[PDB]
Amino acid sequence: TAPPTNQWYHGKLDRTIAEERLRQAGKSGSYLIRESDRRPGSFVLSFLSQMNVVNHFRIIAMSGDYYIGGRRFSSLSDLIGYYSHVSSLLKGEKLLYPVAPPEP
Amino acid sequence: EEENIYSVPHDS
Repeated sequence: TAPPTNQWYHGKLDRTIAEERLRQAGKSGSYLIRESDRRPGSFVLSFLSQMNVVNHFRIIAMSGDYYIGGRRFSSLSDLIGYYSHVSSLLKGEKLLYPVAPPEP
Repeated sequence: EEENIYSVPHDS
């Protein structure tokens, strides 16, 4: 289980706007996924931590799968599910609140 | 331009 793509995918988005969108949300645990403008075709999980620091994690898409760290997921839904319910993304912190783009 | 720095999850 994970929210639908329209609820958290922003397309190609630079880090500055990504952080602004998360700080407009303003809640620790807010997250989004974006295509990197600097490394096109690869993705980024952007996450607002309990310390009001946005953390950015690369997600590499290969063969219709997604890799973050050394971990393989078959869908972004499965990746979000894993870091929402199964494993901490940061020490003591999981994905909580999907942030949707102001435009779909 | 200098690239931004990315993090790795706690479990990796």
